[PDB]
Amino acid sequence: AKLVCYFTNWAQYRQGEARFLPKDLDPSLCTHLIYAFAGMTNHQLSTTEWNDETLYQEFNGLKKMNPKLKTLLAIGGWNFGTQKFTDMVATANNRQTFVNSAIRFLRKYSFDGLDLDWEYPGSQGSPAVDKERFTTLVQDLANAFQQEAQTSGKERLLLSAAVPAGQTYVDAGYEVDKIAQNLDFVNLMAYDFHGSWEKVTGHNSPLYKRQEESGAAASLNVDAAVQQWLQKGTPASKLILGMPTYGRSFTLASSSDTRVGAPATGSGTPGPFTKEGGMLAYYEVCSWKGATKQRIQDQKVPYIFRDNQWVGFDDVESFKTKVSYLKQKGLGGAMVWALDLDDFAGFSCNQGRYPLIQTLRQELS
Ligand SMILES: CC(=O)N[C@@H]1[C@@H](O)[C@H](O[C@@H]2O[C@H](CO)[C@@H](O)[C@H](O)[C@H]2NC(C)=O)[C@@H](CO)O[C@H]1O
Repeated sequence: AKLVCYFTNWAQYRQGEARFLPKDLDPSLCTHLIYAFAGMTNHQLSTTEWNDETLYQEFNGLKKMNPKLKTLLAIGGWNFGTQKFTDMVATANNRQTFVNSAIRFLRKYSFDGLDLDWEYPGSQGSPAVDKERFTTLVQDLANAFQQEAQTSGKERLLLSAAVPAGQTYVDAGYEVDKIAQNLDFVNLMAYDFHGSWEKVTGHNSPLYKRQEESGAAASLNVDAAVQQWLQKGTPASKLILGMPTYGRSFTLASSSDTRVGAPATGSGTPGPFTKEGGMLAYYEVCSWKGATKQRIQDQKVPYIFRDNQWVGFDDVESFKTKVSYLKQKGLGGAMVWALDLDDFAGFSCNQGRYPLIQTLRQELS
């Protein structure tokens, strides 16, 4: 099976021990390492950090310690927006500029493939035509990669994309049917289903729906998302179940009511290391003294709370489960976001190195 794990640029800036660099990457923990992120400048693939070139060298260097390992460069993300994307795909001449810069950029730093993270084709201010163009981008990259390998005699570069679990976004700009055939594999980011952007407490990545929960909110869970993509026409072998190594927090209305789906005034206060409201890294979560861990029967997932803070995350057991669901449905493997967010150096969870992801590696084989 495949174990796809994301590495992020900005992790290098975390203070204290939370600092993450390639040096902290275990070359054997995952089957595929993905670098987040790479930008675009003049329809061309280009770095985004002052020391990306040195990092690209380290990241891909791991392959000397494990030749079986595969690395891919990811372009986009949430903050990337859609402007630069929609532009690049509008005209075949700018599109071809990209396809070519891709092939050169990747071959220059030793990347085995490229991960497309357009969020999202035909959404967030993206013409409903981009849905079609995205397919064209996928097909173009696909052909170029197929051609290049034949004339260069090197291992064909890989092409994957990070797709959404959001019913809307899905039907909004993804020709599942078609793209699924030009992508080596599909990373379903089955997380962020619920968040501080809802005035009522919810869980980040829920496996199934709550017994007392329906309507459109019945789609907001892993299973639903997973069954969706499979039906739309994605062979399961090419479907990678993404899993979060972070959780989502809410500042409760009153420490009196902590019912999953309780009134929340807003996002949980920010963590000491990640420093972002409504978001907590696993290693920060398990740092809660006198917390109150709990589980959601319906949707096999925990969540702790202390006073007015309520954070829904995944722990070792919730990962064991999901890996199990994964296998059950016959999926191609698991995908994890993100490396730097697990307790990568066992400095606060008291569970060793990469607690969450190691559980994945174990169960997967
Ligand atoms: C492929 C993927 O997971 N894409 C999304 C991620 O980019 C996103 O991570 C968030 O990225 C922002 C910049 O792109 C960061 O500022 C932000 O801190 C970071 N948040 C987290 C929790 O890593 C994740 C998270 O929601 O969602 C993906 O859809």
